[PDB]
Amino acid sequence: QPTDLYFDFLSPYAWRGVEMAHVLRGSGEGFRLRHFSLVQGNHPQNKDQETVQWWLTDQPLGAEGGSGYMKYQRPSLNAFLAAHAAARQGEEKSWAFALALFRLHHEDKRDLDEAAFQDAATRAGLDLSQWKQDRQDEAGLRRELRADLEAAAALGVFGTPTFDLGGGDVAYFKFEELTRDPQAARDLWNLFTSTLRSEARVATIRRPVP
Amino acid sequence: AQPTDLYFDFLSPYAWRGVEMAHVLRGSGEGFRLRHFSLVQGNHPQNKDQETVQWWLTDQPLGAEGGSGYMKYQRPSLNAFLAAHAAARQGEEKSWAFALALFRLHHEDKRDLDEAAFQDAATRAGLDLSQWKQDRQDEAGLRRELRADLEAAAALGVFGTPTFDLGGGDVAYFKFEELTRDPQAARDLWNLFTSTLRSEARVATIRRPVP
Repeated sequence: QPTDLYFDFLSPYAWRGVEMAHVLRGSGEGFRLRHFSLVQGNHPQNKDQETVQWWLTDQPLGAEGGSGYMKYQRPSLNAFLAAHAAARQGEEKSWAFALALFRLHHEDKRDLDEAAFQDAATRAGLDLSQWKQDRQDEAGLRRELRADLEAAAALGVFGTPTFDLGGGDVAYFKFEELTRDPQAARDLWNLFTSTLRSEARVATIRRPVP
Repeated sequence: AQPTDLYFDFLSPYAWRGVEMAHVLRGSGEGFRLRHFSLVQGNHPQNKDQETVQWWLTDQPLGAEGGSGYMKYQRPSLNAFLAAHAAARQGEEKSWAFALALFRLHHEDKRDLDEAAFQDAATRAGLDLSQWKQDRQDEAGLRRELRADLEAAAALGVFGTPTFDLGGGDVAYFKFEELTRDPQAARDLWNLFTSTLRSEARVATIRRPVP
């Protein structure tokens, strides 16, 4: 069973996690990409709530603003839906689109906007007619995304990237340096999985901020 | 020098486990220095989202009671810290002996952090009791020592216990659930922690959510 990897395109930490997981696939590690919304997770309506009160997937994609709007809500929702539309063309195209859009945003420093989604679709080699047709199915894409957001909420996910190894071992994995060299990625992953499988039951390793 | 600084609060069973692991590793070649960080001060509403500490545990009367919730641990934790500073005036080995004795009284025997516990920890640690009594009379000096620890912790951004400062800018909270005293298992656990903090990937956080 593949490790579930919860990500948000907004996050450079999620970017580095997905890059490392992509390299690790080449070494035999299985990953399934799933979505967690930082905007939803951080919403004041959801703070200290046992049940989610505000869902990203309930929000209209019209003009930004209005009551309860939070910064990066529209671009992150749009990016997630575009990624679900891409994933309707299969697993490899899903990875290719997600990696492309991450790199456009974090390496090329482009906004998560329509031009960036179109460019990510080109780089992923999507069937553009099928992709347009799926993006017209906004309601269906929202239902897919909500299922990811629900699964993340059941685990208590609070940041990106969060890895669910199975067996009850789930953790946020925040690192600062892009790690794409294969042996460096394998070593980093071994440290993560060793921490979560330790019989000491390590719950947190966390640097403060001086 | 080069020991790892270990910030703890007697209130915390996570701090207890961290101190027990470090204590057994002292025999495997690892140096550690015990320092204090107050969880009550860290979680005080007046210090919330403040870059400058606004409320110090060391400014509070010895007999003062905190408010409800976690703040109620103000009095036991302040008194426990000062008793530990008094013990540490008898040297490094007596300091570890007193700190471990008091941790074990609180977390293994389930005793309150109260005067009977401080006395029993002093006897269990083999302190010179007349010297300990004399040092405990120096309330102002013990408060100055504690305040210096709390200042060092605040400069690093310490927020939880146990927090280990490896030097070289590598500092982290290390929270684990299972008591780990076996020398072999403690070495394995510590190597996970130091490998995480020294990795060139610059790992900042590994953290389980709560389902």
